[PDB]
Amino acid sequence: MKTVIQDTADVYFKRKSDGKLVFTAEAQTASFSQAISEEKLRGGIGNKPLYILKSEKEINLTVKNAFFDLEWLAMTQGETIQEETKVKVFDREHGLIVDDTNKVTLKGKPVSDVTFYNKKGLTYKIAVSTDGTYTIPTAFAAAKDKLTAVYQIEKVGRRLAIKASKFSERYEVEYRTIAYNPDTEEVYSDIYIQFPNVSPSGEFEMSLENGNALAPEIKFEALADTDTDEMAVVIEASRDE
Amino acid sequence: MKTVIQDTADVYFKRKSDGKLVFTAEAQTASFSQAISEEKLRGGIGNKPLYILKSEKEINLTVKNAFFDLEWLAMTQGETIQEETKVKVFDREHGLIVDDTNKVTLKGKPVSDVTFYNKKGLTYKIAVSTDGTYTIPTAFAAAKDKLTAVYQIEKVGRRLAIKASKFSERYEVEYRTIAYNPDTEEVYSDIYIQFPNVSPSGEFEMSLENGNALAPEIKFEALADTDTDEMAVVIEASRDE
Amino acid sequence: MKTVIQDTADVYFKRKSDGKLVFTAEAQTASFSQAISEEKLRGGIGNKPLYILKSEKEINLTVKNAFFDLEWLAMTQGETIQEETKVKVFDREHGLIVDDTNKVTLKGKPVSDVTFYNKKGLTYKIAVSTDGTYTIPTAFAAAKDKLTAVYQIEKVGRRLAIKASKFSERYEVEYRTIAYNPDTEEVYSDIYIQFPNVSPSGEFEMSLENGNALAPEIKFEALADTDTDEMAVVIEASRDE
Amino acid sequence: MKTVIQDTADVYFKRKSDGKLVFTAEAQTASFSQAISEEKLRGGIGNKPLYILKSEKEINLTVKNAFFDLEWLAMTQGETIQEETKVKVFDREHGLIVDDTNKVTLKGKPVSDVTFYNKKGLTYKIAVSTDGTYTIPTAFAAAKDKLTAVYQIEKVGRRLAIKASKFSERYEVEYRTIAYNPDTEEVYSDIYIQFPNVSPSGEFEMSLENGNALAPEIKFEALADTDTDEMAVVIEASRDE
Amino acid sequence: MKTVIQDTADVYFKRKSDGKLVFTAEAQTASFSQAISEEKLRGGIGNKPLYILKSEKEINLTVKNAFFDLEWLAMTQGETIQEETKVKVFDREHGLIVDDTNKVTLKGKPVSDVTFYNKKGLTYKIAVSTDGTYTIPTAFAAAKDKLTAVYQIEKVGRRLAIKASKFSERYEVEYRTIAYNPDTEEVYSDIYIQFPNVSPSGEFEMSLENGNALAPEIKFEALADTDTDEMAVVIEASRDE
Amino acid sequence: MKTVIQDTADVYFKRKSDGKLVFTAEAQTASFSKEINLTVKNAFFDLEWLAMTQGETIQEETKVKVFDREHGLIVDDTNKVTLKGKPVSDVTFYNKKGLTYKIAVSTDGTYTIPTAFAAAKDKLTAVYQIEKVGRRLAIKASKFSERYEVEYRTIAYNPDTEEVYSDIYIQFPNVSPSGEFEMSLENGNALAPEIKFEALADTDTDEMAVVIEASRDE
Amino acid sequence: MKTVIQDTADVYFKRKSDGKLVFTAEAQTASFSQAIKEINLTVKNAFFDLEWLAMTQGETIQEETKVKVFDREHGLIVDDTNKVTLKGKPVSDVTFYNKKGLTYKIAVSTDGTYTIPTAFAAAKDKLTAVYQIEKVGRRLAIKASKFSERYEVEYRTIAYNPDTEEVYSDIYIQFPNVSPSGEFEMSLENGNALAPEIKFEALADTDTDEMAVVIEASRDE
Amino acid sequence: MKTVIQDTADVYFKRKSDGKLVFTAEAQTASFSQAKEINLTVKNAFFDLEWLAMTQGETIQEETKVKVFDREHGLIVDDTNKVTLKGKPVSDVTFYNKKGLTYKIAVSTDGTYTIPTAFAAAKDKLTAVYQIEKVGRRLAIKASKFSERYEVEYRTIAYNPDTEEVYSDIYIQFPNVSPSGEFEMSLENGNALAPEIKFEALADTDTDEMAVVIEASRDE
Repeated sequence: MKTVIQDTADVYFKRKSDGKLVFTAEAQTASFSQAISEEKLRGGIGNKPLYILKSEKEINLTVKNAFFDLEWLAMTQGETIQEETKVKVFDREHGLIVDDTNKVTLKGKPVSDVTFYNKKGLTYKIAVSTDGTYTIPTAFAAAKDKLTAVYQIEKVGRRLAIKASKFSERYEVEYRTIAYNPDTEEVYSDIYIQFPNVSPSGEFEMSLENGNALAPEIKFEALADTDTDEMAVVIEASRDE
Repeated sequence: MKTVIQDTADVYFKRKSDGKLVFTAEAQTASFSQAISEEKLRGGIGNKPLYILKSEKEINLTVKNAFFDLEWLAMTQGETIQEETKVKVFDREHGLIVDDTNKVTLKGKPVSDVTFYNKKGLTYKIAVSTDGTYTIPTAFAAAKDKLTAVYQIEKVGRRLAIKASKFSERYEVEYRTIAYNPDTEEVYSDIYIQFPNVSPSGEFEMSLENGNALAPEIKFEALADTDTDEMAVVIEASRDE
Repeated sequence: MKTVIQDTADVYFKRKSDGKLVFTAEAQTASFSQAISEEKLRGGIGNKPLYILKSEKEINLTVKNAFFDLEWLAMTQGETIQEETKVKVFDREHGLIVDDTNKVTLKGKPVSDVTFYNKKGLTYKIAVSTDGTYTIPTAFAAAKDKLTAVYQIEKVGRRLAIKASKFSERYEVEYRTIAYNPDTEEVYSDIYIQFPNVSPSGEFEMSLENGNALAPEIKFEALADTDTDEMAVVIEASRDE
Repeated sequence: MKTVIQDTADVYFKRKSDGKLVFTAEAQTASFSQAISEEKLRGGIGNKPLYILKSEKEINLTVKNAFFDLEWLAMTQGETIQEETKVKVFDREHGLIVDDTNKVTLKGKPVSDVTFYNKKGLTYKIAVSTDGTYTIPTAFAAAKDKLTAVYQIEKVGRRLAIKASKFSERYEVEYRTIAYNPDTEEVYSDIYIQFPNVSPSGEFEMSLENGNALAPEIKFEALADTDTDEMAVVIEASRDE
Repeated sequence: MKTVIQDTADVYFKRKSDGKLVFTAEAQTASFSQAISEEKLRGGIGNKPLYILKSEKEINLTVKNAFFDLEWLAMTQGETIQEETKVKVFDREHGLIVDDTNKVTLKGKPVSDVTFYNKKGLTYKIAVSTDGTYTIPTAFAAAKDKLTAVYQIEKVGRRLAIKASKFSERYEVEYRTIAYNPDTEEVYSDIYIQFPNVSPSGEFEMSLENGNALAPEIKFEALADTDTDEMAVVIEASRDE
Repeated sequence: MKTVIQDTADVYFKRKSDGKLVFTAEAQTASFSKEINLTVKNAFFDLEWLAMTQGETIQEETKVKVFDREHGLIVDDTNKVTLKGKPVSDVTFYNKKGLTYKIAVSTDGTYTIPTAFAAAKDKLTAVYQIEKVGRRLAIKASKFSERYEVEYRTIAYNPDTEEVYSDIYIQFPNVSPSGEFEMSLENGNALAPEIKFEALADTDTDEMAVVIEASRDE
Repeated sequence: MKTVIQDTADVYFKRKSDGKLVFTAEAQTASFSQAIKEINLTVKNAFFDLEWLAMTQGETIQEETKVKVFDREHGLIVDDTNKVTLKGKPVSDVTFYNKKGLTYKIAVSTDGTYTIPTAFAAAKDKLTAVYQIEKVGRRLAIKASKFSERYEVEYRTIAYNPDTEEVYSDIYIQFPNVSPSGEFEMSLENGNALAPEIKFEALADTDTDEMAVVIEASRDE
Repeated sequence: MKTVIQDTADVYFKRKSDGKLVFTAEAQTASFSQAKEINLTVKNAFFDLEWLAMTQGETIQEETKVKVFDREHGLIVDDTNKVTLKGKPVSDVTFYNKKGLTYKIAVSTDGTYTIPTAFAAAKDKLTAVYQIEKVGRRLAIKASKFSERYEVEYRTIAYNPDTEEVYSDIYIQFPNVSPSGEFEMSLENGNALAPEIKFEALADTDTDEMAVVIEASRDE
């Protein structure tokens, strides 16, 4: 029976050496494409007419999200998110006290507190690299513009390194959506698409624009299962049985 | 004369194998394209183009309906839908309350490993329990907390398998549309386009978006007739004859 | 003097063999584009003379109309339009009611066999009966139910066959537009673009989607004249002379 | 000092053959782009990089105006416009009423073979008559009907020829723009960009859109000056002169 | 925990040779991309791949700011901004009136020839007259006419030079953006994306269009680090630690 | 009946003295050209291919001499540094200036580089020879008496339904290896060794090569 | 066994007479060929070094001497008195070129100023000048005969196992009694590395009569 | 110390009879081969007539009257079967129609000609070929003969692989060299010419040397 489809699909992943499913209920695009490549043999007086064919099939998958999760990053660059790692990053402060005192103070932790970037222009150009308790400026004052101290701070958190590692680990994917019977405006079927033995592709793009949701997008590529030569299965389950 | 077309086309497919005929009165897109390989002959001073070399005349067809029907996308992939088969699908349970004994109770019939998610984003990997009662570790969560569960269940439905196989089935296609008279606003002509000896080339594309119609797409490739070297005919019938 | 051009040119096509004139005063788009082959004479310190090698010139034309005419289809596939040709086209009938003796009445004039569909979806194929009344099996349909019928009828009209033979003939093409005086917005001059030796090209996309006009598009591509070594001429004729 | 740029540039062109100056104060787009590529040397067991070779460079320029003049077209071809040329163009007369004697009167001066169209789309092809009155067959149109005529006339104007063996001339370009202070909202600096030894690339597009404007494009590719090896210089002056 | 990102990032730089921490906190776009390519060896009867060889990664960075600085274009090049340089630029003076004795008064200080433009279009090349006035001929403009003058003049300001030179210096880029909790709205963690060895390459683009937001665009390519064999590190630092 | 030929040919080699069935499943080229010549170009590397062009057997479990380096050593302190290898012949320690110092180290190396030239900061790089086990082939100028028999196999496809239809066997009795050989190692590209043979007429049936088209459906 | 070769071969040299190993690093091309019996060797390195050219040619690389080279001065403006100065130290006749392409040849002047005839160029005109210059540096010479040295050569390569992707074999090729030939090609193309070429001819030894040996080893040994 | 070379030479040639420096080239290839014979081959990317007259002999003659072909394409015949030309011919006029035929006529007092009625009708198009006079340089390729010798200079720059600066300048000097007779001038479609010059290097008549290789330094 003909049905209509008017919504996206819940996406489920699974790793084919363990479990560790990564479910997703907030999704915006679940795309599944198929293409066939053809090589041809030609010859003749009238034209090159086509004689015989050679063929091969490919299946591609694409998932676009609405939230940001670091586990989606770990799929395309297969490694482990190392928890409780101490890391080294930057920080800033923009003006604390008056500029003409021959003594200024800072707060919280210094590590080579350099590039003081004072005044409306020019940096420190000195890079005092001194971490006592209160750092003393020098030379002229050029008072009442800013301080603009740039730090270097050590904190703790997760990590994920990107290296040329040649990930060799497979996945199983499932898409689930609903279909509507266009006579009573009730649901009729659950449409599932199952991909066994898929592989994560290396194509990626992450852009943080001015104002918008990030919307992470990942891509895959489906290969044939070794035992049963299948690539994707479409299933139309009914809700009366 | 110069007519106006402001509507889609009704399509008809007839299988030349046994007898079948399938039509549409609700299509959303009917398209017909032609591609020809053209190169140039280049000559003397300035590399002037003089003659054009043409070959490889191909014709492609594109049909996009407004409903989802499993019999229609089984044409572009040569197989048979196995009705009334059992399969394994994914299932998710939300809103579970844990008592003071670190005990949780599930409802349903899991068949695979059970994965639990907490409110922070951590994973638990318990196996199946006989009586549907699980003991969450104390560090994972405490009393009066909420957890969600993911598992697998079994269902009965239809099943289509996408493989790497040769279809080799042929059809005859007909498009019909209407064309108005621009200076009288009455229907003037009926335009028919006929394709004999077409084949179902595989370039399937399926995209499920966030709150949008699906409009499934099927593509075909038209091949020359072996009796009158035709690939498509165009007919315009006037209602005044 | 500088002017402002805000309009679409009227187009004129003339076949170079006989002199058939096909024009359009209803165009939406008319453009032409140029391309060239560029390379460098370079290499580093030794090849310090860097020079731009320019060779090969390409000129392409595209015209998009707003009405539909079959002469544009006949131009790109060199073939005369057959007129008053008897052909066979599909025709369907909706909403037929089964009587007591399981006999339905068809008011059409079929040529091929008749196919009957019911409301749940099946198919009954029967041969033609002279009186126009067909018996119906008891299992397929019941009394006072609804059915539909599909057959083929005979109609007359124009025809045009798309064969696997490349087109012929060359066309002279002309674009005409007008330009405006900037300071006092009056008409200043007429601008003509002429192409004396131009061949058609096969790039067709006849998409008939619901709710949208057709807007046919035709593509030409230019070759050098054998006497004047020209491809296009641009003429600016003032309206006061 | 950080600035804010919000206008286009004034563009100055100079020809390095005679000393012409072509300037534009109504520009709509002025852009320049860069591109660099490098090669690396590798060897040994494991093709580890051992050296970084010289990096090459290329610069492209694009200019888009808001007016139209034949000089911008003469620049990209290198062919001089020819004043007072006698050309043959097309013309069309509408709404011609036949008399009871099957004769029409033409108010123009037809030169080529005249073409007549009627309200059904039929064509008649009749040579030029001396007295301006023609004879129309009774099968074409009856008395008191409407016909349209297409023919050719002679006109006078200016001529530009786009040949296949003329790519010429070398130029020198300058861009000027302004830059604002982001604190006091006053104009702070004047920015000049100088390109010596440029060559006009052949990339032309004239799109006569429905409505809209023309906005011609002109494209250049930059070379290196022989005396001082420079390709483009950027000068940031200030309002302190 | 899954979060939401809706803002751009800070793009701290730091050269390795000498510490010059270059700052920007008013960015408009910060993007990071990765691509993977691979090669294979073919074999016997079936042209199946035998073993893998030559798989590579490549990471690209793109930064788009909102302000404009000349120390942001000196990063792509390898030259230096030379202060206090005397340069030659064009200048234009509109609306000069020719007096009764065919002379025009000049208010500027040319250092080259003066070009005069009339109201239809023409040229006149005269040399610098030390008196300050110029004698326009009789056939150019008679009296009470408006002319335009174009010179070359002198100015002092900063002067960059875009050459074909060696780009060597490598940088350490770092991004920072904050993420929000979907359930209750406050920041949950900070996201850092530290590239550890980057090399100036790719391209540049300065598009001066008649709206606003020049938005200078810069790109980089990230190469593998020597000591740790890393390319990019993604860090999520929670605000509760 | 007409058929299409697509793929390579598996090559089988067999000596006429006693013969070992050295075979190939992955080859890139199998050509064939009164005289008949044969060329076989592989995709892997096995030492037996170059054991046929030269008449001399492989000698397993030999004892040979080879060079080895240890680049990346810096003097710890005082005067010199010690190795970690097991050298057989003398050692050649030298670095940074393109000049050498030759010595035969008993247990450790100790000598000064003109005081301020290299004392504890300028690292030295050394090279020597060691002892190793493995295989061996010697390319002499004798023992050129051997005969071989080769066979090519490929498949043919039906031009109307596209399944396999027949097998093509090209058999060459009494072939002999010829004297051209070239192994070139370059960066980033595979080896693909090439083996050349020349056919000759058999002394019994006067035949040089036989083409066999064996149908699948019989 | 079925192994795959993917890269080049490390090259080692030895001199028969005294013993001096000049090679410890990477290479670009290593090859040896058999033709009817003759064996030839080809080695292409990645860096140019004059010690390699001292092997293919029989001549000691001459050290610091006085040599005559060429120098070119680009851009000279003719003054009012047609007297052009030079920033160099010409030794022989100085040559001048104009924009059209004519040539002038004038003997050196100790004052440093050269007069320009009116037929060539006027004042404020651009000219180019070339002259001879002496210099200091190394030197090598190519003579006619007397190639009188012999060498020992060794190539080493790593061979991979296609099933598990770990290194399996360390192949070596040893060449005793090899002599440098008279073949030498040196192409200074545009925008590419030179990759200098050294060619060798192999001959049989006396004690073992082995023209060249090929050795295959393993990693479990 | 090991270097890297990435660029071409700055080849100079000088003669011995008079010794004119007519070679200051920006070449694309400058290669030297040895087999005891030594060969040189140099490819520039430009065109100079003085590059020739070196492989050949003789000299470039100046301001000599010549005779070359010229075509006028697209002549329209009037109603009275007359065709009018524009240029000035001196040998003959040959006419071609659009059907593949040929017609001939000699020079007349005026450009007006009388086309035969069987050739073409009125309002047709023809093309014409004839000969005109021009003045310019002229090089003659005679048979055999040789009277010239030369000296050759190749200059390139080396690089330090670790510092990326110029370390040494490599000079290759060729004493007495004689021009060869090998030449290939192919004018393909949409490609540069890149003329080729080959030589033959002999031993020095005094110092008994063929080629000299010199490595200068920037640490002088």
